[PDB]
Amino acid sequence: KHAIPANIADRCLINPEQYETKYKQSINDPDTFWGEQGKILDWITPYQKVKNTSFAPGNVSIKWYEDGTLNLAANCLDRHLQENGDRTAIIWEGDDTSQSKHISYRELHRDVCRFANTLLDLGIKKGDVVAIYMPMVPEAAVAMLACARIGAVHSVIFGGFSPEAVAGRIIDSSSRLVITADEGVRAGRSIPLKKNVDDALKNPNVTSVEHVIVLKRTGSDIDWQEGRDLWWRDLIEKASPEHQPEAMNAEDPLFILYTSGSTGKPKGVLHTTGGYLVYAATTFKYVFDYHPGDIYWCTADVGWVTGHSYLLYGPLACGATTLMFEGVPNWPTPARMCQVVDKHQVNILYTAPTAIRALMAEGDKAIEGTDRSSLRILGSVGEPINPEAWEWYWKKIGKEKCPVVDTWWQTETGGFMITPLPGAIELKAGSATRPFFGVQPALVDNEGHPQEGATEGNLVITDSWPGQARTLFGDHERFEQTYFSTFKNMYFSGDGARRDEDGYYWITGRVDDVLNVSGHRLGTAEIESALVAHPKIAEAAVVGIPHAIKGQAIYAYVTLNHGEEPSPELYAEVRNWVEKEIGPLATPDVLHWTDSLPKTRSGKIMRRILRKIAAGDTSADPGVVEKLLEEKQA
Ligand SMILES: CCCOP(=O)(O)OC[C@H]1O[C@@H](n2cnc3c(N)ncnc32)[C@H](O)[C@@H]1O
Repeated sequence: KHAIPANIADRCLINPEQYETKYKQSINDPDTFWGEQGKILDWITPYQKVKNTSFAPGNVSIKWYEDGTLNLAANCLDRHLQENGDRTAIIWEGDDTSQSKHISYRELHRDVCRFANTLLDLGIKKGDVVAIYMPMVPEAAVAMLACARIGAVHSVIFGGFSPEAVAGRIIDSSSRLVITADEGVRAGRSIPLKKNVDDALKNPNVTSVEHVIVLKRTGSDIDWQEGRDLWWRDLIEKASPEHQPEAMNAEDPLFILYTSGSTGKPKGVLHTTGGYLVYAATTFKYVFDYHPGDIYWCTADVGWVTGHSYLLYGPLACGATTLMFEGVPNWPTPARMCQVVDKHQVNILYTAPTAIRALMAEGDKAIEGTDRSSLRILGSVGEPINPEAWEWYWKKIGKEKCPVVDTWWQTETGGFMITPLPGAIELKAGSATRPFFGVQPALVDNEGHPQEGATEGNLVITDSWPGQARTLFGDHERFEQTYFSTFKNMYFSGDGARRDEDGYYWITGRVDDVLNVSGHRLGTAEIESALVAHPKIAEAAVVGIPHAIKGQAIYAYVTLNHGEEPSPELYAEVRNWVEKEIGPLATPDVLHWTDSLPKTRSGKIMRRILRKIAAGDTSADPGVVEKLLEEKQA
């Protein structure tokens, strides 16, 4: 156990007693609790209703603050202007540290109004989907907030997706517009963003895209399509800086994020406005102990939900200064992350176990010539953190003075679900600890029976909370199928967890067929598809194996079409194929050439033995197992 340090005790917004009192009210009386807590936002017309939700088959319906109206952008910008207009809303640090920016709330608001008008002039309307395929530059934020201001529904696509992966997202969502940049700048190198867009839009099934707006980030030679392609600067300069935000309903859709699942291709996890923003704002405030003047840095990409809730929306609703970093924590040197901390006097740092492990492998090279004294709070997200990593992070980065908040949540959950509160809860290395206000977790066996006491099982949430995803885009029936059918009347997270004698949770990872690779959520089925699309590949089974930096690696058992021979040319080729289908993020670390896939007489693939064998673990046609072991050895 780590005791709460005096300095945090002295300033904390929530102490142990307040966590107990608030947690208990949040469950016993959600309506008074979230009715009061909803006031963290400005409302145009006030809500009367608060909680109005159901996990019942086939009547899954999630509504929060439903008769209320509000604007996300007014809450994240306009309302801070009068008294804090001059406050820095975003600190931008470039890949190249010679390049930085302090954007004030007033500056940010002005550009958001301009871009809101640019979108409106382009014919974009409330409800339209807007694809954003951007690097980590302040214009992505501007684009996201402008979509929100006018009630367009934005769909941010992570910069590292391949042209094929971008096309799929645009096709599913029917995006009317793509907003991108000429190139991205990362670790001295360029991502060819706009080129990738070009390639995407050549897909014949892409039919909805009217225009591409392009930010001139590097000024590289790019192909231009006259009429379709527009420059960011050209358009924004033309636009009025004046814009009045109209009222959106609490349940007006806000964004879609394509998210990997146990079966099929990624689906558009849908979030609405009111409950989402309230949940984002509240979790940020309390979990990071946010006080005016705290300089906050979340290291997550804007193309993931952590970048949505905890780089942008939570921070800006609360009036915080939030830092956006264009680069990677270990470039030019492993000390970079701490140089950024030092340079911008970061007080709250929130990052990924994959990063921590990466800096850890380098030792004191990660902290060398740095100070780190400005830091008060650390945070970790996206994957289980091993105690040793947690210890190194606490000791080396936080100098043994900083609570570490290990925040468990998901894209589908909008905000933090199980998390320490730095002034309320005593820490255990590797534990996400206790549930947040409004959150009712439970552990059930594979049959659905609640497990009591210290125990493990399938992690479910037994009632709704405000930040919960409301649906899957254009497919509410699959939303129910996916999350509310395995354990009736419950939200199934897809994770396993254990609870200890203290009521602390230890999240042990996906129990479905979803991987965590360098903190990216990937379905095994989608990699298998990408593999099988290759004209030389008959059959593939993909499993995860432990990995000291990535957490899990992708290990692919591959069966070639009859008459095909493996080679070293083919190994790299197949890898490059998956990188083309999805992105570098999905490239398999290992390709296991085999004709010995273990199938039931019924045709089922024995995926448990594959998993065990792939992990260096040595104890219809039974003799395939033995052939698989030899092949592994070789
Ligand atoms: C939260 C931002 C990432 O959102 P995604 O929707 O991409 O991933 C959610 C999944 O990431 C893992 N995960 C996330 N945080 C933790 C965590 N703190 N501990 C263990 N596993 C975690 C859990 O397996 C979960 O089902």
